[PDB]
This record gives sequence, structure tokens and C-alpha cells, in this order.
Amino acid sequence: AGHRLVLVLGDLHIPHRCNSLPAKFKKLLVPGKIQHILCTGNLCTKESYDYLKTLAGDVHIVRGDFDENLNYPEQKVVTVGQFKIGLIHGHQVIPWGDMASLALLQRQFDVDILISGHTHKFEAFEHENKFYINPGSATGAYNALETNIIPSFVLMDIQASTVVTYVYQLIGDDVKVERIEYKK
Amino acid sequence: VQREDVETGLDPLSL
Ligand SMILES: C[As](C)(=O)[O-]
Repeated sequence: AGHRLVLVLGDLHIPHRCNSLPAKFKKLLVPGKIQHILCTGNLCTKESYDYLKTLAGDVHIVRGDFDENLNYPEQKVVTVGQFKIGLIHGHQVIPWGDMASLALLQRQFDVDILISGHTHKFEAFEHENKFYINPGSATGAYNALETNIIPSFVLMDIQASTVVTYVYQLIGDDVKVERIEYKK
Repeated sequence: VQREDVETGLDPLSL
């Protein structure tokens, strides 16, 4: 082994917008493979937290603007391997998903990787030796500004000073997988 | 940024 597998996901909006994750996603996410879970928020209820605890015994969640649990922290900074990682739902970032506001957050937090959600749009890019991840929405839940949403989630394989970011997407009725490498 | 596709069954969740 020796790799740290980190699941990244959020904006499920269960059950108000969606009842479950895609069946094909549930087949991939099985106990005993993932070390840590970093959740951007908007679960939105304890049942989804409970489900995440069956997948890994180290679960991190930040508070979304539709989360029921107001005890979640607003943002969180964690260290996995050599990487310092920052986590924010993103509805605080003004305007929605502006690259300038996110870069501001990165310097404020002093992280190698900045994870955020709220736009329900997967992105993963490198900007000034800094890495930015949006997992999208793992259920394909609509939001304001967008209704035709591709369900997705991110898997980070952290080893030494490389992060290998897998992106999983339900396109049509099948899972498509891409990978992006980021160096520290 | 450098988005390479990944062959069937080569992602961590499948072997
Ligand atoms: C609804 As809030 C305090 O997480 O921006």
C-alpha cells in the first residue's frame, strides 16, 4: 500500500434534491479502501454523514449553506502526507468560484491544495504552483444557475510529493475516469 | 490542467 487515498465529494443535497448517489457510484465506494474523506458540505442530513462513516473512519466536513448540522466548522485546514490542504464549501467565496477570490483564500490559509464546492461543477487546475479542486456534486443535484449537472467526485492518491487526482463522472449511464497530476 | 484519461480498471477504486 503506502498510498493515502482521499475521497473528495460534497453537495449531495440529500434528500431534498436527490434521494441517493448514482448506483454506479455506490458500487465503486466500498469500505476498506479510502483513508480519509474531505467533504465540501451540503450533505444535508445525518444519514449522509452516517453513510460516509461506513466508507472511512476519518471523515472531514465543512458547513454548507444548506447543511442541517451547524456544528460543522466553517472551513478546515488539514495535512495529509506532505500536503497542506484547505477545505471550504465556497458559498462564502465572492463571486461564485472566481479564481482571484480562491487564490486569496489559498494565501490566507497557506495551503498547497484548496478544495471547495458550491458550484456543482468539477474543476481541478494548477495556478502558481497551487492546486485547486472542486469535486462537483456527487449526486448531480441542481443548484441556482444550473440544472444539467454531471454527477462527480474526486479521489486523491497522495504519495511522496505527488498528488494523483482521479475524477469520476457519470456520463450517460457509465463511469468515466480522468487523472491530473500535481507536484509540490 | 494536464487531464489524461485512464484505462478501464486502472483507477484505484477498481484494483
Ligand atoms: C450558511 As454559512 C455560516 O456556512 O455561510
